[PDB]
Amino acid sequence: NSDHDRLHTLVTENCFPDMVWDIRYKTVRWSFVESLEPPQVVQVRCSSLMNQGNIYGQVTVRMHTRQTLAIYDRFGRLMYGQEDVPRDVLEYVVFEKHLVDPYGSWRMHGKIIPPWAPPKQPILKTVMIPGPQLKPWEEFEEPQ
Amino acid sequence: FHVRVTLPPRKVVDRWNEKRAMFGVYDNIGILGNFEKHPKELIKGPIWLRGWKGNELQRCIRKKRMVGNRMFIDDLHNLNKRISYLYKHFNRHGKYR
Amino acid sequence: GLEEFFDDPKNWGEEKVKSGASWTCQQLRNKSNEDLHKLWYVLLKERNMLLTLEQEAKRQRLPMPSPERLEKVVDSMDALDKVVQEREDALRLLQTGQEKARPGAWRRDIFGRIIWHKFKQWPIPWYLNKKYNRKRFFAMPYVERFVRMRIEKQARIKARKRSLERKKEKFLQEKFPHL
Amino acid sequence: ARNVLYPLYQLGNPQLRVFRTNFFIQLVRPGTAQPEDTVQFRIPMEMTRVDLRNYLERIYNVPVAAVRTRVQYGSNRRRDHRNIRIKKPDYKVAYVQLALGQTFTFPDLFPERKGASVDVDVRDQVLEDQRQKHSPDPRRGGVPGWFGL
Amino acid sequence: SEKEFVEHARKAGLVIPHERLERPIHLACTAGIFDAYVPPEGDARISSLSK
Amino acid sequence: GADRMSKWTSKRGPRTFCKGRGAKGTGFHGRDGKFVQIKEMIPELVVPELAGFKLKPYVNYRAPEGTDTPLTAKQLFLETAAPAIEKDFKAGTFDPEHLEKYGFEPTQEGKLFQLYPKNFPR
Amino acid sequence: SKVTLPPNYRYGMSRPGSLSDKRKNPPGTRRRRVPVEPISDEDWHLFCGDKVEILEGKDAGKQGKVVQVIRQRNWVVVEGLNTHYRYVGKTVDYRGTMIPSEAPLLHNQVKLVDPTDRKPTDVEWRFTEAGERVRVSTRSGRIIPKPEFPRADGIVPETWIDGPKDTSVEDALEKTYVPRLKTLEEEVMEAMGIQETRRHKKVYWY
Amino acid sequence: YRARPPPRRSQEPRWPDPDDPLTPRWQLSPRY
RNA sequence: ACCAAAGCUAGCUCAACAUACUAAACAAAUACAAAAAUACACCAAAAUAAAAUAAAACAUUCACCUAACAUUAAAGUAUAGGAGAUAGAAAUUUUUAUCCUGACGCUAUAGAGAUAGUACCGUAAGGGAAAGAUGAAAGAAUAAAAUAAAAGUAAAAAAAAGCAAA
Ligand SMILES: [Mg+2]
Ligand SMILES: [Mg+2]
Ligand SMILES: [Mg+2]
Ligand SMILES: [Mg+2]
Ligand SMILES: [Mg+2]
Ligand SMILES: [Mg+2]
Ligand SMILES: [Mg+2]
Ligand SMILES: [Mg+2]
Ligand SMILES: [Mg+2]
Ligand SMILES: [Mg+2]
Ligand SMILES: [Mg+2]
Ligand SMILES: [Mg+2]
Ligand SMILES: [Mg+2]
Ligand SMILES: [Mg+2]
Ligand SMILES: [Mg+2]
Repeated sequence: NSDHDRLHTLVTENCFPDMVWDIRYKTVRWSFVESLEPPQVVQVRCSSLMNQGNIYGQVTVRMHTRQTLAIYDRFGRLMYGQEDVPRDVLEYVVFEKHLVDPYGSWRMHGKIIPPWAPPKQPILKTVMIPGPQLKPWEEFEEPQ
Repeated sequence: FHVRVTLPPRKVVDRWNEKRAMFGVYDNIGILGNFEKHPKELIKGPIWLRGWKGNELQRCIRKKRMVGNRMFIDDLHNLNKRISYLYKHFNRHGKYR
Repeated sequence: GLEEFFDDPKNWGEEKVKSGASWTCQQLRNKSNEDLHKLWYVLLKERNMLLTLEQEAKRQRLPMPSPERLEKVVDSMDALDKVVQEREDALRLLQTGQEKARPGAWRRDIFGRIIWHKFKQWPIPWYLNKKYNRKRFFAMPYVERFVRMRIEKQARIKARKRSLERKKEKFLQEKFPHL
Repeated sequence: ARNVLYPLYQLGNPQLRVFRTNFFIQLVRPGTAQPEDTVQFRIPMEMTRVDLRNYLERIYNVPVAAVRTRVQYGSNRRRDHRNIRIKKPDYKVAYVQLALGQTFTFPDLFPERKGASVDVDVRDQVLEDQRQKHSPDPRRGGVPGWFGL
Repeated sequence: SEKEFVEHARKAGLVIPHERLERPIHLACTAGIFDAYVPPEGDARISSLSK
Repeated sequence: GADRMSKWTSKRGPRTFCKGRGAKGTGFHGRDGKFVQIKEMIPELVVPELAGFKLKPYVNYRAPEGTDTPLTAKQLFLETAAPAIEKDFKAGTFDPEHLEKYGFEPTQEGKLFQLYPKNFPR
Repeated sequence: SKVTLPPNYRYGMSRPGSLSDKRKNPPGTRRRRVPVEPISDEDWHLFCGDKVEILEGKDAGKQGKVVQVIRQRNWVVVEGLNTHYRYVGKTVDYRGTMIPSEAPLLHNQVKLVDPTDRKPTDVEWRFTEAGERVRVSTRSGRIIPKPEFPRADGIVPETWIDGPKDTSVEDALEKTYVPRLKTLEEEVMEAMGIQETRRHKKVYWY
Repeated sequence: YRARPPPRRSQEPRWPDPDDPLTPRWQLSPRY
């Protein structure tokens, strides 16, 4: 819906730049269909700031999910992925809450991707990666 | 000729404010008041203008006679010049003679 | 004895160099004359050093270490001054009873302004003095006109300052009618 | 002392004494090469040669051999947004020369700490690493990398 | 005959006014994640098994 | 069209124009045309020994300030002349004619530093 | 240092002598005057550090500590309450650190809260019998303390250590004064044992 | 609202300060 | 689509009152070539206002025109005047306090010249400008928001023939 006000109650200051930034001139259609394995709590951590006496509870919830994501380009032409495929995801989702704070919101802090994580589905468009830009007197050198 | 693009703040004048509600109250002070004070007395204004009237020349001439010695230099000088001008104009210029 | 223009070498490259509060007047009223006389030099040396560091900071395009010291020191010296002056001005009020340490007179100059004319020390008395004799303290008659103008001009300014303030009150009263 | 009245001197008067001196002084690094004999100060406009020599010797115990002075004119040329001229204030410069063969040298007041410079290079490397972390993936082609799928 | 342009915009990071801040920046959150749980490498094959 | 606004200074005129920057004259022109300095007109700095004494350019922060009472001619009269005057009136030895024992000075022209015409700079 | 501001000036929460300010309003800026409800300094019931309730905005019915007041524009700052988000670190490839920042409040949108029941209240200045001036609640009929707050220096007097050039409390509070009728010059010259004979010849003043 | 008190002509004898220079010289006369 | 366009403030105007009327600020320096602590002197002063203009010219004359006495009348009367233009009284009369102060005044080509007697122009006396617009916050500039309307241009060169239209 691109509603940022509610998005500032839910997600944290570190997350918001990330999930909003790139996507603001595009259209997103995201749907939740199934949760295959019920959400698991992996771990909990606290950071004790001796300066502020401030504690931030950080809860990592591992979750396995079925989601439909379609990103459209600002001209309305499809960019990322289909709207009909209920694709299976595995995400390790970090949450955070300020404690000493009387208003005590539970928020979505970060998203951790594992080193072995399955390569994300391929892009639609073709992409080109240029070789190093050379000045006149600089000769090219090829690694093997 | 560009005209202002935004509606001004609509100004609300209540006509029942004190000054507007009490307007013209003592104007009949002479008649109903067993004549003692003439309505002139009600007039708040410049000293030379209270309960009196006249064309710009007469006005100026009168201002000078009454307050002319309490005036600032620049203003007295200006007044004299205005008087001289008005004199010359009224007396020697016009269509009708 | 040239190093008193610089901080202890232990301080040189450091960002924050901390320091005490400047002297209040009150703490100084308690000290004797001799000790104030000394404290003046202790404060002097330090003010000099601080100014040196200041300019040298500008030279190196770097921010000055804990700039605030320079303020504090100044105040102290300044404060010290205020104290010593008191004890003189009190004292002479006792002895002579003149409120001003410099002889002076209320005079009216060429331009008709009423001026306070400070006196000057001369080896010869005033009627024998060429240069002083050719000043005029008095106004000629024409000046009287200008004087009037001055007044009127002044009066105007005050007059329309007043009217301004008055106006500002009305505006606010219709903007914030919490009365 | 400055800004103050001095008592008129006539013949056979008491020695004039200043108990709390008004002046102040900057020791400044020279803009041009100078012999090691020579120290250079910026002084107040009203301080004479003799004044400064006495000042140095009495307050600071420095053996002054010789003192010269000049007055530096500050530029009046720079303009305000109003096109009014700004004046960088004029000042007096004092070259002094030390007596006993004493050599001076202007001390370096800002030696850099190598641990703070190494921490600066490491924080610059960490910042460059964060800006390389945030930098878009060439092969994604501009698809936002937040979504798992 | 003498008038010039204005408005050349610039961003200057300078530590001195950044320190002189009278109301230090209040954070709702911390940017990093302290300890990152590193999951089993066979976590795909243990997911099809419930218990 | 010259320069009206900029202040008049020795840097501006001809050779013949020499106007000091406001330092005070230390002497006079003598016989040979050479200049003579009078040792009396040159300010003599009076500097105390600082070494053996304890005071510093700054003060401890937890050290208290105080209620601010500007010294008045009156308070100074009470701390000095009032004890002595009361002591010698209670003893009946008070002499309204000569107050000089209490520190009052009838006239300023005798002493080195005079208060009213103000003989000393600082 | 005292920086003199032009007669017509706007207050942007940025310290008037700072680069944020010189960049916001350069040498020649004269903007439209913002009408400000006049408040005598003796009618001003809001200081820094006291817990207050917000009557307006998206965050309302909440309570927070007052960090900074701006008196010229009649403003309070409740830390991390009235809020809008802003990026701080910036370079061409990197937009860093989105930070919640505080938008100031008029004093009409914030009421002072009395400690006991944590309700908002109408504060009124009262003089008690001890010669003391305290804030008294209209609704609850109690007195409200004043918010003792740290200071701009970040230096707490209780924890402090004297450096080389600091004078100790002892030597500073010590009274050396002997209130006698000589001047500084006579005192010092007598103490240093400087002996002067000659006196000044007559000088004429005019 | 309620109106101001009506303007009335005081019937008491009225004597101007003979010593006030701002007073008109017609109100200082025998005739007055 | 450019160039542009829109704000409502800064302040002002005219009166009232009012105490009384050369503001503010003075540490030093200021009447040497003002802002330069210090040497036998001099110092100071007044003389009718004139003319442009009206008289259809101009010659006597020509209100007001840097001198306190106001107001209602007497009265534009008595008088004075190349008896022309015009000028013009008096005797004698009248005048009740103090509070209710403000605005059918201006809103940036207006209202003060005024953001300033500054810039700039004159050797000097002197003359004398123009200029402002975001928002609660810019300690909200990958920035967010409502005109896109003057002439001038661009988007888009022209095609026999003629006051350009009907
Ligand atoms: Mg030379
Ligand atoms: Mg010129
Ligand atoms: Mg010259
Ligand atoms: Mg030359
Ligand atoms: Mg010589
Ligand atoms: Mg004619
Ligand atoms: Mg004609
Ligand atoms: Mg003719
Ligand atoms: Mg005439
Ligand atoms: Mg005749
Ligand atoms: Mg005729
Ligand atoms: Mg204008
Ligand atoms: Mg104009
Ligand atoms: Mg057009
Ligand atoms: Mg045709």
